[PDB]
Amino acid sequence: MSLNVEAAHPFIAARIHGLDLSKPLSDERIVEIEQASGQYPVLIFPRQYIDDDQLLAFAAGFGPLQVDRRRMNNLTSRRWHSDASYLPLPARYSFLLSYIVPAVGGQTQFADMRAAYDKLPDHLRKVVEGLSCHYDIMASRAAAGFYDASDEERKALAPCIHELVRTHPISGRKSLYLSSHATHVVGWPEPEGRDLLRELTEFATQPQFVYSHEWSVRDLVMWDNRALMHRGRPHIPETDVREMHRATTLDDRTWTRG
Amino acid sequence: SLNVEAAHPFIAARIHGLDLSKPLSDERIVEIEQASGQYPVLIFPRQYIDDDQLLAFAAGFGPLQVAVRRRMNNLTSRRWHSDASYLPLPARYSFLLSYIVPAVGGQTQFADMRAAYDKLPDHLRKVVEGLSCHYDIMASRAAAGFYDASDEERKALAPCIHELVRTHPISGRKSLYLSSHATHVVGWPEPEGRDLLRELTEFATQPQFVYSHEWSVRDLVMWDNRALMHRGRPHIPETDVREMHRATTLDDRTWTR
Ligand SMILES: [Fe+2]
Ligand SMILES: [Fe+2]
Repeated sequence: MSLNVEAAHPFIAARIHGLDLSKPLSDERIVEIEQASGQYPVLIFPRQYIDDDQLLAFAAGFGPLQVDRRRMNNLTSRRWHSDASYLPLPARYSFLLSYIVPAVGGQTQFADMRAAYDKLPDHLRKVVEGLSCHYDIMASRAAAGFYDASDEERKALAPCIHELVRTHPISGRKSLYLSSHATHVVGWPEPEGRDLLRELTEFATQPQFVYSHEWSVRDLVMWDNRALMHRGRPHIPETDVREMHRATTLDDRTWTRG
Repeated sequence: SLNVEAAHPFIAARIHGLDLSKPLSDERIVEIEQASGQYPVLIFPRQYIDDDQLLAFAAGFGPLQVAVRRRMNNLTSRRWHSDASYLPLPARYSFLLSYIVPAVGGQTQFADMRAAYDKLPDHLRKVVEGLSCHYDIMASRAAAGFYDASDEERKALAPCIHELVRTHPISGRKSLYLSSHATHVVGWPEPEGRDLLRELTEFATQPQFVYSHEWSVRDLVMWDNRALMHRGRPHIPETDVREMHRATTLDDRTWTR
């Protein structure tokens, strides 16, 4: 590892200095970043004054790009979730580049699902092994108070199923596939499934599993949805402007770099 | 005078040396009521009293709630709530007398809604003052995955409204009326109301506001629903025996001793 890696948290997040992401990275550098993400699933590249084309070009090195509603997305993102876990093909890495940072609040917080899995009480460890869960965007929106959706969107975003205990392809780490999108456990009565997910979510978002990112202008933050949940925090006052540019890659295990 | 021993600096205290098998004097009931103004959780150790004596003790503090599902109650009790907040006339004090205590887990946890109100960030303090919330047992049961209810029960337990900021009649303390039964804010769009209650509930149940009661056999725990949320914790294994006898008084402010 020749990358200049500086831990921002002992195991969730790290800064990577000395990169100019306005230029395409070499293949060896992209691999190094992937390896660094296996240790720290949140990577912060400070002071990246890049435009959207360059942001998208950087993101596209790690997977295929994902191809009112501002109010809805703002409020639902305040709940712990993993990006696009409600899709059969969820997100791989997500990317957020800050343009304008509010003075108070507005953190993005990250919860380590590997650490949460590792620290589970023995009886919960035994219970989660081999389970699968239902993931349902319309149910999670309804829980946040949003009930309006076209029949086309409901069909296009029909609920799916994912295994609860994941194994990361880079690091081999086991982790919990928690998300606000997960409703209950496949093959279990709904109440017992909801209660298990309630208990796991409270456990996995205790402070020892959480890194709270205090944003700086032009931070590029890249996070691995395969190992995390994340959420946005309100900024105070809400009238302050907060401008973030986003890109998302999909976890297509058949995709290959060039 | 009352022998009060704090179990937590401001949430809970033990009261020693009382024999609750016999009726208490009026002066003694006033002493307990006033002490509950300081400590909303009161613990009476080693109360070997039968159900009649437990009910008579509870009846000194308000009128008893009459009844009108073990799986459902077991799972919903693990969520933070305030007893009978889904009724237009909610609970005053609840009472729990332990008979059989499991070795691992099974704590009852209590979150001080007065302390939570006191510590609110200024911007949240300003927002909550005049608010009201909808309280809806069928919605909270559905949120836990329970959808079966007769049309008769749905009518008998129809949603109601309570103020978000309470003022306690004994202590004058302000507190947040949080509960799993509360769905959203009256007169607000649902998403903004749900999000406020989410933020408040997370803030109000952080560890600095919580007392976790480790049960002892024949503990009689009396707690003031007007100032708290509470929840049960699973015991491990769930097959271990756990026996608790319960009584509930209603916050009927037309009632007098
Ligand atoms: Fe997100
Ligand atoms: Fe209760």
